[PDB]
Amino acid sequence: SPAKITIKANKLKDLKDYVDDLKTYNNTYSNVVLEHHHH
Amino acid sequence: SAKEESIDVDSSSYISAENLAKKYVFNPKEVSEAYNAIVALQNDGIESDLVQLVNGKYQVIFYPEGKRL
Repeated sequence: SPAKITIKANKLKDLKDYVDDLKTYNNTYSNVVLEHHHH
Repeated sequence: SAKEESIDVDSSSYISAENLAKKYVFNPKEVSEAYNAIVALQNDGIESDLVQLVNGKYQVIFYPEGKRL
C-alpha cells in the first residue's frame, strides 16, 4: 500500500539527526545497485 | 488502503533510521530537500511547509517510492 511517514521530534537537532542518518542509509542501499555493475 | 506511520524520535520505542531505510526506498531528492529545510530553519529561521511545528514537535513527511528488495 502507499505509505506516508511522519517523523517527529521536539528539538530540531534531533529531527535533523534522524533525517541525516536516513539520508546516509537510503543513499548507501541505493549505491549497492551501482556496486553490482562495478564488480 | 493506505499506511500512515508516525516515528516519534522522542519516544521510548521507534524504528531506527537504518531499519526504515532497509524497509523503504525513498526519493533522495525528497529526503535532501527536507534535511536542507531543517538546517535552514535551525540556522537561519527560514520557515518551510516541509518542516513544521505540529502539536508540540517539529515534523517532516516522506512518501516512500517503494518497498526495498
